[PDB]
Amino acid sequence: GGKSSGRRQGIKKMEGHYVHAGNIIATQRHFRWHPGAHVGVGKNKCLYALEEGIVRYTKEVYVPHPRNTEAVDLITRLPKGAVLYKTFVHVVPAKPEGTFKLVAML
Amino acid sequence: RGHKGERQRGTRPRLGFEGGQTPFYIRIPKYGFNEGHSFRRQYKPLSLNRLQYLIDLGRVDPSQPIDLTQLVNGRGVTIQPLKRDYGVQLVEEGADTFTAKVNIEVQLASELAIAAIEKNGGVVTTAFYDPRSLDIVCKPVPFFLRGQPIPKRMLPPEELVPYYTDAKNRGYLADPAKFPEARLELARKYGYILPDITKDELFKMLCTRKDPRQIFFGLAPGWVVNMADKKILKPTDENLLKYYTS
Amino acid sequence: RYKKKWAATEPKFPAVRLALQNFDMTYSVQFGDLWPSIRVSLLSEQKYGALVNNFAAWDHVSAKLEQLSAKDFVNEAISHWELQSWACSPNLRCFTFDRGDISRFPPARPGSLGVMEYYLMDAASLLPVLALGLQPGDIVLDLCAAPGGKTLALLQTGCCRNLAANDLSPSRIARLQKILHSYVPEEIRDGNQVRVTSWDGRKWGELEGDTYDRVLVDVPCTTDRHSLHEEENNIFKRSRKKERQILPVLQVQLLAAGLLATKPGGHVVYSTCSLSHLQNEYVVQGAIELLANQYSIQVQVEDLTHFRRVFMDTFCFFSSCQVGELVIPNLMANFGPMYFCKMRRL
RNA sequence: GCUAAACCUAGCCCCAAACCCACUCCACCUUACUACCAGACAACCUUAGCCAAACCAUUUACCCAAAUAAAGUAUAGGCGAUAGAAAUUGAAACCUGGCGCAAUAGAUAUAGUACCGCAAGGGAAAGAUGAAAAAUUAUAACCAAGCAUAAUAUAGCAAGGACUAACCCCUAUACCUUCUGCAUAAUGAAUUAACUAGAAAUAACUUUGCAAGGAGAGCCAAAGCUAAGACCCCCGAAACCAGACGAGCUACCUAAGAACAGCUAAAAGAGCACACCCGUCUAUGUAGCAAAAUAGUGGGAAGAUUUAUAGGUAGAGGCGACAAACCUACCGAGCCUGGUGAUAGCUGGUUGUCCAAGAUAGAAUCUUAGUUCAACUUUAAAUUUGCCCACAGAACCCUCUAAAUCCCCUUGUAAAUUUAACUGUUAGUCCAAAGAGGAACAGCUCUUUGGACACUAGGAAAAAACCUUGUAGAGAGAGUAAAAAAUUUAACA
RNA sequence: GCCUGUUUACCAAAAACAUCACCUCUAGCAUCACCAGUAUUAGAGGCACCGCCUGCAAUCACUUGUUCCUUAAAUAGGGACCUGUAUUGGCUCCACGAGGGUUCAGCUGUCUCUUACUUUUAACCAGUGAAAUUGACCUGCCCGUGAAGAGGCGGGCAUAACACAGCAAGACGAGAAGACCCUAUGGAGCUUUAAUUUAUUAAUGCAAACAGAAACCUGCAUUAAAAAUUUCGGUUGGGGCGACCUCGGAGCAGAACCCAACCUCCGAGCAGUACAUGCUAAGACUUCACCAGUCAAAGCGAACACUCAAUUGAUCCAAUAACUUGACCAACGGAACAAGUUACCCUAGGGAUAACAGCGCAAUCCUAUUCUAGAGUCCAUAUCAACAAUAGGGUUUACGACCUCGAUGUUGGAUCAGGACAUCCCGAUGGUGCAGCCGCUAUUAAAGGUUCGUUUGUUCAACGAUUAAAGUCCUACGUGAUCUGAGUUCAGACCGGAGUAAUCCAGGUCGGUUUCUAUCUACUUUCAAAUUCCUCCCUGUACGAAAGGACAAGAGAAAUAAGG
Ligand SMILES: C[S@@+](CC[C@H](N)C(=O)[O-])C[C@H]1O[C@@H](n2cnc3c(N)ncnc32)[C@H](O)[C@@H]1O
Ligand SMILES: [K+]
Ligand SMILES: [K+]
Ligand SMILES: [K+]
Ligand SMILES: [K+]
Ligand SMILES: [K+]
Ligand SMILES: [K+]
Ligand SMILES: [Mg+2]
Ligand SMILES: [Mg+2]
Ligand SMILES: [Mg+2]
Ligand SMILES: [Mg+2]
Ligand SMILES: [Mg+2]
Ligand SMILES: [Mg+2]
Ligand SMILES: [Mg+2]
Ligand SMILES: [Mg+2]
Ligand SMILES: [Mg+2]
Ligand SMILES: [Mg+2]
Ligand SMILES: [Mg+2]
Ligand SMILES: [Mg+2]
Ligand SMILES: [Mg+2]
Ligand SMILES: [Mg+2]
Ligand SMILES: [Mg+2]
Ligand SMILES: [Mg+2]
Ligand SMILES: [Mg+2]
Ligand SMILES: [Mg+2]
Ligand SMILES: [Mg+2]
Ligand SMILES: [Mg+2]
Ligand SMILES: [Mg+2]
Ligand SMILES: [Mg+2]
Ligand SMILES: [Mg+2]
Ligand SMILES: [Mg+2]
Ligand SMILES: [Mg+2]
Ligand SMILES: [Mg+2]
Ligand SMILES: [Mg+2]
Ligand SMILES: [Mg+2]
Ligand SMILES: [Mg+2]
Ligand SMILES: [Mg+2]
Ligand SMILES: [Mg+2]
Ligand SMILES: [Mg+2]
Ligand SMILES: [Mg+2]
Ligand SMILES: [Mg+2]
Ligand SMILES: [Mg+2]
Ligand SMILES: [Mg+2]
Ligand SMILES: [Mg+2]
Ligand SMILES: [Mg+2]
Ligand SMILES: [Mg+2]
Ligand SMILES: [Mg+2]
Ligand SMILES: [Mg+2]
Ligand SMILES: [Mg+2]
Ligand SMILES: [Mg+2]
Ligand SMILES: [Mg+2]
Ligand SMILES: [Mg+2]
Ligand SMILES: [Mg+2]
Ligand SMILES: [Mg+2]
Ligand SMILES: [Mg+2]
Ligand SMILES: [Mg+2]
Ligand SMILES: [Mg+2]
Ligand SMILES: [Mg+2]
Ligand SMILES: [Mg+2]
Repeated sequence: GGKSSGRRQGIKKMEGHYVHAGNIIATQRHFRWHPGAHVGVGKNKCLYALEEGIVRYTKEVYVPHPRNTEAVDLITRLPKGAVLYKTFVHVVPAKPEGTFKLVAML
Repeated sequence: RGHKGERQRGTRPRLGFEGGQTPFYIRIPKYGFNEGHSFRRQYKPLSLNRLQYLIDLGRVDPSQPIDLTQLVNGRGVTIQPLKRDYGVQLVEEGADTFTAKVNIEVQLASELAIAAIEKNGGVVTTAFYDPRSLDIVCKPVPFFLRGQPIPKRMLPPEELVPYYTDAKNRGYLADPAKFPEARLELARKYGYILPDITKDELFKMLCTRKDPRQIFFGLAPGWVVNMADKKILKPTDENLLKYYTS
Repeated sequence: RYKKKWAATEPKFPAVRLALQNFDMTYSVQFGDLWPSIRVSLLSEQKYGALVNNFAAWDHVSAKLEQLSAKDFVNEAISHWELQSWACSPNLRCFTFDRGDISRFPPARPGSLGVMEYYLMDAASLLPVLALGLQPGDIVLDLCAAPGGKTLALLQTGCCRNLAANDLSPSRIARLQKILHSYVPEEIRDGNQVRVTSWDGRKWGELEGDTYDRVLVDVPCTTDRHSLHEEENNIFKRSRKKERQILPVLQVQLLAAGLLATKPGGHVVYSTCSLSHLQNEYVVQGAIELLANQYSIQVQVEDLTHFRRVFMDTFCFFSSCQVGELVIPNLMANFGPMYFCKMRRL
């Protein structure tokens, strides 16, 4: 067998691209890119922007959740002083939540 | 024509064929989108903007009762009884700018359109026309050239009886005693002072309403119009009178 | 260009007929007058033994089976150890019917614990587990453990703290996981006690040397019971003729790897569901010579004559086997065919 | 200047109108066209199939008695290709015509004749003076191929540049079609003349009329509606079905006949051997004498023989000493007519001028000789970004730690996207590079990037793929690009 | 094969068919066949007369090996022996046959080796006067090149024009879209346990209708019979007894995406936990189309977008009150339901595509050097040679599918050959484990030559006798418009094998149509130098211990070749 085509998975929004709420940022088989600020992750590790703004990619310290046993057992065997890093994709909000407007003069 | 194949030889397959795979339209499941489409009732909408436009240009005279004949004669509507039309429906478009006192009879009417007419002192009544009588009403002249006696319009179907027996819809088969109560509710709901049309001079004209079995005004069913001699023939057979009056 | 106009074409035989013809020639000389008796039992449906699930309500199941006149041959055999005078793996309860009885056990019903009350399996397949002489606190390695005919029996004993169940075919492995899940409660399988993997058994001779004390090796072989009845994935079809030719070679290699995996002083039992002596004794002799010549490893084969006499009442044994013990099917006792040989490493 | 070439009528086609012919004498259902004896003889019975459904098996339009409209609506349908009403509505109507043909046209027609076939059946060709032929002193010139007038002189796709001059010099690999690519030794064409192949208006577009209305009833309408213009080929199967016609050849049978010297033998499916029949071997012949023969040599030659005559069995069949033989010179299913312009994803062809834009991602498919969609390409229209690209930015288990992409403001530039309407191409090649399969072979196979080629020219000898170079004309001007292989080797204490 | 007889009219006359004889099967009877008959008869078949034969498996036949006879020589013909298989079945015998093999003597131009003559044809004079064919030609050779075989392109050479008569190397010559493989959702025949049917026919049953029981008829059923309709999925595979078709991951594809096989590897057609695995809704992804597929804020309602790479099937239709459910439709974008065979084949095409050939390539094959280990008593190098290396050749076996599918079947022989030298013989010359003769090896040499026979279709080979030698190749595996048609190849048949059958066969056996009038190129007396063996002489000389035994020169004789 092995006639399967590619899944067309990768980066949908590069650095500096303007995105809207719900736009898919990246599709990946495994956690190559991790969700950052205002970025959600679906069942299939699909990264989608939770807010409208600009996409940024940074390197951040990876602190796994204590419940995730497999990742916790990995940082506990690291030499003292070593710190893990991973790539995170963030969305910097562009518009504010709202504005206060005059509606009447009572 | 290209090089060879079915293109140059003119043996192209039928439209929709996709070379062997299941066609796009075939693989879509069937749904009742158009089931019974030829039996659904259609009503040409008549906006108050359209009605007011006709009145201001003299195409429809408000001094006389307005029925489907006058709207067609004024080229306000184009009814197609062969296209499953059942009359006109009065819609609420342009109710704010409508200002005229008329006596118009429409097969269907919205609650707001009824309120708008009665606010200005008009009278609105809804009556049913069967497809056979509908063509006679729209084009009386072609019907009078067939030499046939005028038939009485049939009663509305069982499904439409509740609509025309309710005073809220101003049905022509409704109890006249419930009209005053229904008219006042619209005045209270939409906040307008209901005028007393009895004191008006046009009160007699507004009350002019045709019988449920009648087609035109003052033309009893069974009469034969002779347009060549400008004469009307009225049968005197007792059985014929009983047939055209019941 | 292919030629489709051959003068003579070999007639198409069913895979069942192909298996029957090959068995008829080979096994007639090997068994002599016993082959016709064996052949009918092979063609008839084998009797199914009901292996009580110890994790479930074993006592209540035993009472239920006694109503169906089922008799625990294992319990009877245990009392026969002193009567005739390593012992055998304890904590196994399998109920069968009388000799010549055709009654079939009803399908198993899950108990209040949510696990199946008992497992239906060939009674001749339980003997290698019993002959293994399992003891508590040991580490048991099983090669070709899937689908779990013998794999489930090991957990019922409760003598294995760590288990390594490896089968090359993932499809068979997937069946093993469901069987363990349905029968064995998740708490035992929760930890590293049961390790189910899908790799070549030849790797176990190098990756884990001397790790396990008890190793059970059931190499793949021409299954006489399955070949004569099943029509799917039969080894005797023309496409799989190549696999049958190289089948004895794999039997020698997989057994040798398991022998390297066991610790010296441990016990290794070689099991095979076939009547062909070229794949039962020659493979055993092949592995013994292979270790000495290549890795200089010596093993000793224990005598199963004492084990043979205990189950003579409920099983039919062939008394012309050089090293291993062969259980031949019979009309009265339809269990089999099964060949198991026990060797210890020194 | 010969052969020829021209020369307009005969007549026909489509409508309208109107409902048509059929006893001079004689003969004509028997072997028709035959004056003249005992008979019994009776007509009536669903069409099918091709074809479409990309096979095929249910199914698949065929005037059925009023145009239009309702309406391609209700319904029918492997609910699929396709089939398809009714109620109801109501139409004018003046034969004496032609933006029909003019001898390869128009009916086949000068004629259903000549001719062909046993029969059914098929089926032509052509004529041309003048008012006068009772003017032949006639109806003068020029015009296709073919010839003649008038054979030929080194050398070559027969020509071009030229030149004082035909050749000599220089340059030049016929045309069409089919393929990645044909001078190709791949297809077709001897040549001349005539004939011979793109039919349809749903949508959209363009140009008028009118306009919230349009239209000479019906229909459509949230700027539409009416009208016009403008897009959709030719030839060819093997087959299938229906109804007829054929056993004068042949296969077998029936009726009543005929033939078989001589010799040897015996009352012989005997021998030798004529007539006769048959056709073993060889040669000639191979468009022949002959669509099966000639010469010699052979088999049988009183029999299961040969043969004349009349009759019979007819295609879903006959008949057969079974050879798949024979059934009117192509019988694994005769011929003819009709369905029929059967169908063909296959082959071939597809006719005036000029200009412009214009090539290689794929998916599905009883599909890889095709088609549909996308990509690409074209026109029209709308709109605003398009391309190039500065940092920054895009993963770990993985150091072939690769070449390089994606994103991308400036900037250089002028395109790009969306809308409308459809066609067409996708059986590709070779070179460079990375990597697979084969053998670290192939003008080998299979992907990726890029170029070239199917677009011109120059140079590598000739040269589709290498190098130089493109946007088009004239010049008897000029400057340049790529562009010419190197190499000759052994004394010795 | 009993015999006479019969058959493919126009490629097969036979071993095939028929045939008396024998065997099997069916039928108890009238008024167009059988039959104006009646079990000693009629019909449907098999085998091919006659004669002979056991076990209760023998004998035989077939088969595997061995030997003998014939021939100078025997893959042939005849007989015997050994092994295995097979059995109702098998083995002999007359006669006969245009059947197929072997042979005796004889016969003969069949041949060694042709020759002469006549006749027809032929050529010329006179008369009459075709056909296939034809893009245009003002139509050369060599080498190279090219869609891979050039009269037309490149470079050289040759070259006044011109008819007639011959010739058959070329014009991939002409003649029937040739045969041969492949293709088509193109046909047809035939067979059947392909699919779909019983209308039709026949036999029963019931209803009907009757008598009083029955039959005929009609309707509806069930059995068969005999027919009818239609189809023969693709992918890959020269020596097989098949694999494969959908979905997912890893390598190629190293870094956004995408990216193929005959590829390189492993799988998937589930299970488990939930039971709000509820209801709705911005904005996006999308397996390069579509169909499908994936994520998802907020909100409502509750709690306090399940795990898993794949784990899946559209429409119609059926079921259902409804909600919902239904195909290893796995050929997995799925036709509601259809298999073989054709060499009796047909049509439309295909050099996209096979075999032969040409061409590419050099794994294989072949050859010479380099290396010096090792054989050769000693000794690498008189010879021979390992592991390898370096080049050349295009003769085999393969690989590629580029040219030819709108008339070359291939093999071999006959005829006539041109060419290469990597030389079998003749010539010249080094070395030698060369005394001389014989030999071995190497350089040089293509002027000349290189046999006749038996079985075999043979090429080749075996052995028969010879020769100074009986060379290796190429040339469209030369030459078939010069010939042959034996093997293979179309229709017949048989033996053996496969298949239910039709029918098939890399096997054996028998038979089986080989067209052409020369338009063009080329050519049609190379005006004339010959090679070889044997014998003799030198000479029984040199050489050698003898056995043996030569050079060069000269002579004679003979043979072929060339020319008379
Ligand atoms: C005959 S079954 C034995 C089943 C099991 N041992 C029992 O008795 O119940 C043999 C199994 O060995 C597995 N197998 C085959 N080859 C293997 C290999 N190379 N390494 C490990 N297992 C293998 C196959 O999947 C097969 O199911
Ligand atoms: K096709
Ligand atoms: K004959
Ligand atoms: K004969
Ligand atoms: K020639
Ligand atoms: K399919
Ligand atoms: K030819
Ligand atoms: Mg992949
Ligand atoms: Mg064409
Ligand atoms: Mg008379
Ligand atoms: Mg008379
Ligand atoms: Mg069709
Ligand atoms: Mg077909
Ligand atoms: Mg004419
Ligand atoms: Mg002329
Ligand atoms: Mg020149
Ligand atoms: Mg017929
Ligand atoms: Mg006759
Ligand atoms: Mg006589
Ligand atoms: Mg005779
Ligand atoms: Mg005869
Ligand atoms: Mg003969
Ligand atoms: Mg004759
Ligand atoms: Mg005779
Ligand atoms: Mg007759
Ligand atoms: Mg006959
Ligand atoms: Mg026959
Ligand atoms: Mg035949
Ligand atoms: Mg004929
Ligand atoms: Mg056609
Ligand atoms: Mg242009
Ligand atoms: Mg399909
Ligand atoms: Mg005979
Ligand atoms: Mg006799
Ligand atoms: Mg013949
Ligand atoms: Mg003959
Ligand atoms: Mg016979
Ligand atoms: Mg005879
Ligand atoms: Mg002789
Ligand atoms: Mg003459
Ligand atoms: Mg001619
Ligand atoms: Mg010349
Ligand atoms: Mg050449
Ligand atoms: Mg040249
Ligand atoms: Mg000549
Ligand atoms: Mg000649
Ligand atoms: Mg196809
Ligand atoms: Mg039909
Ligand atoms: Mg997409
Ligand atoms: Mg598919
Ligand atoms: Mg798919
Ligand atoms: Mg044959
Ligand atoms: Mg030499
Ligand atoms: Mg040849
Ligand atoms: Mg030849
Ligand atoms: Mg020739
Ligand atoms: Mg022959
Ligand atoms: Mg022969
Ligand atoms: Mg001479």
